[PDB]
Amino acid sequence: EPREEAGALGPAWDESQLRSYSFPTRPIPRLSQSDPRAEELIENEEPVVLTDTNLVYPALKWDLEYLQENIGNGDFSVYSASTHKFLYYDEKKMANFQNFKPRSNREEMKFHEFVEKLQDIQQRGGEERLYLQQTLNDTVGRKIVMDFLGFNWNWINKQQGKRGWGQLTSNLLLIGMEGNVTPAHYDEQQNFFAQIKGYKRCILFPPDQFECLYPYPVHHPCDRQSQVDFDNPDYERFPNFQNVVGYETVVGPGDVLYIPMYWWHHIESLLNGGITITVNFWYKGAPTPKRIEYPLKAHQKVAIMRNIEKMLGEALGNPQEVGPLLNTMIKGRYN
Amino acid sequence: EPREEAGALGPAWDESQLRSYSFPTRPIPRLSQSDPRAEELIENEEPVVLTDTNLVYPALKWDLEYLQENIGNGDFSVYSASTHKFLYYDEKKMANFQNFKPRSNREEMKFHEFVEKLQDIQQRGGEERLYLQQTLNDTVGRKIVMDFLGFNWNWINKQQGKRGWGQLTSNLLLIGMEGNVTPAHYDEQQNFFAQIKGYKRCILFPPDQFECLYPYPVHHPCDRQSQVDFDNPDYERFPNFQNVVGYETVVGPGDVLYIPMYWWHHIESLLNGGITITVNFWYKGAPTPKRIEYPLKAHQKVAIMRNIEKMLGEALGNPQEVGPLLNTMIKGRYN
Ligand SMILES: CC1(C)c2ccccc2-c2ccc(C[C@@H](CC(=O)O)C(=O)C(=O)O)cc21
Ligand SMILES: CC1(C)c2ccccc2-c2ccc(C[C@@H](CC(=O)O)C(=O)C(=O)O)cc21
Ligand SMILES: [Zn+2]
Ligand SMILES: [Zn+2]
Repeated sequence: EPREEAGALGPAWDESQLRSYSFPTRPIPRLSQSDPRAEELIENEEPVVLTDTNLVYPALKWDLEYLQENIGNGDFSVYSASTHKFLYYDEKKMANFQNFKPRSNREEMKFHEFVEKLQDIQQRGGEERLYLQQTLNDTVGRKIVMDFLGFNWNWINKQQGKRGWGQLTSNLLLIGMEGNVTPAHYDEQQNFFAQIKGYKRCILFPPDQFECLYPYPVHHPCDRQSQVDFDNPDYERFPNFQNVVGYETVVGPGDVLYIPMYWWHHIESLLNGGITITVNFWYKGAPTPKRIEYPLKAHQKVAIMRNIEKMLGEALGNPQEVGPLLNTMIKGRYN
Repeated sequence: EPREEAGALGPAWDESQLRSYSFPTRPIPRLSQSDPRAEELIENEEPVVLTDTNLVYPALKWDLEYLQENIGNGDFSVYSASTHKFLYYDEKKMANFQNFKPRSNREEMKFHEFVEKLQDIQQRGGEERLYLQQTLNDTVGRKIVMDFLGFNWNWINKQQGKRGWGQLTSNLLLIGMEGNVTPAHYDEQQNFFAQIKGYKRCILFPPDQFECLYPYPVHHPCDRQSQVDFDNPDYERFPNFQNVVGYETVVGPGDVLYIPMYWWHHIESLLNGGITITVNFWYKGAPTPKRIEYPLKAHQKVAIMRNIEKMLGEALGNPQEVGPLLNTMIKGRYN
């Protein structure tokens, strides 16, 4: 259920702001960073929402006015879409599938241009949607650097150490419009997902639900995304989607969501909730141990499947032949 | 059609001695070793029957009386079966499938015992069937060694050289009863199949008909055999068997059939034709070239499929999990 804001300011959000879907869910635990149950969840690679990390405390004052003034004159990737679904695709793989036309057009622009185009849309009541997704880098201004340095690196660096993770790969600045949806997908990195402004509903699925979520081929641009349209699921093509069960939560300013590697996540900015701001923290997973302990984890089997698809594409000399060979291998033999 | 014996002795065989099957065939060419068309077939890894190699000329005098006297007192593997089908299975893999019970019982015995048990069956008109399949080795007697040395090693060694093949892996002595059938299977070696006594009908299928012949899993004891019962094909499980087309021939004394590596072959001793004797010559294929030339050959794709199945069994730690993972990989993704 919804949490209540301090000072009797009422519920920060209500259930009417959540999109409706076909599957059940149960809540992700919301715990204190000091709660040993939280440490045991992270250690066991299960999601948890940490409510008191102060991980991005200096950034909670961030809004568009503050950011436009201080974030500098770097280039910012901005994605557009006529729909509320922003497809998570890979431009590098778009050669393999010359018949895929993305619905999200990316445009590189300056931050003040992003704010203006967002203003124009609001002014003219248009229905276009935007989502800024830019990797924080050196070009940012001095006041943003100060805020960045003020993150709780003591806490997150200890986590990185305790879990044997690799190095911090990148920090994404995410600014979206209300109602924006990032479709279900999984990442090959560990993620601390730090909510700054507004509210995002996060629906996670464990890696062992690979069978119910039907990812695109590895060589397809939408690799690691679910093929299932959550708003109109085609149960004839994706029958096991009727067996999916999610882990759900709404994160607001100050919350940090641990999204374990290989865990599917569907992320939506709440309807009529205003703009949302998030910074995430991606870390390479711990290295694979020398002695493999059976039985394998679900995510290890996903890695095996990915590697098979990759090698088959290399050996055949064409990713388009992967599908035909795999069917040849199974039809009448393993089915 | 049937060939005619020299001296007006009539047709060596007639069509009534061939079992009836559901698929069409076209004949394998029967050519002289000196015919350049024969060399081009072998070079292109296509089957050909060579009629004048004299490859096993000294062995054409062989019969059970001569062999029992001179072949020595070694052990000979003899397979039995209540049916005319002798299943080509692997005892080493029988651990993976503890629910597979072979129909062919192997018994190790001396050659005179093989002849006697064959005599008893004939005497009592029983319906049991036998097939002797023993790798020629050192234990053979002096007169058989003399015959072996008298093979045409000049010709076959030149073939081995011209084709870049590896070394001769083994020579099998095959003695079967009329009507015996070795079900369709492929071998991972090059084979010169030298017919000595009696007549065998050989039905070959190219490697690109993998889809129509449904081999067992690689880890199954009957690896490399077709799952399809040629006498009663289950078209519901094996629908593409209705598209199979074979290459057919009957080899008699003096003929040599080149069975190229990875080519399926179904081999049957002719009905009411008496006992059959064959010696085959297995060679390791030429090494895979350093620069792979695309498009791949059909047999290279078969090798890829075999390797995928093998690696999946090793990685998962159990060959029984191969099937489930492959289905998970394809369902709703590549089909
Ligand atoms: C939707 C978008 C802007 C996008 C478009 C095109 C290519 C890639 C991406 C991409 C990658 C990550 C995110 C952040 C977050 C989802 C969220 O919060 O919306 C998430 O999935 C994660 O932290 O792992 C968002 C995006
Ligand atoms: C049927 C039999 C006796 C068998 C039983 C159990 C395990 C293995 C084998 C095996 C292997 C080879 C052959 C010879 C030939 C077929 C033929 O002429 O009958 C052939 O397939 C080939 O030369 O490649 C025959 C057999
Ligand atoms: Zn993600
Ligand atoms: Zn064979």
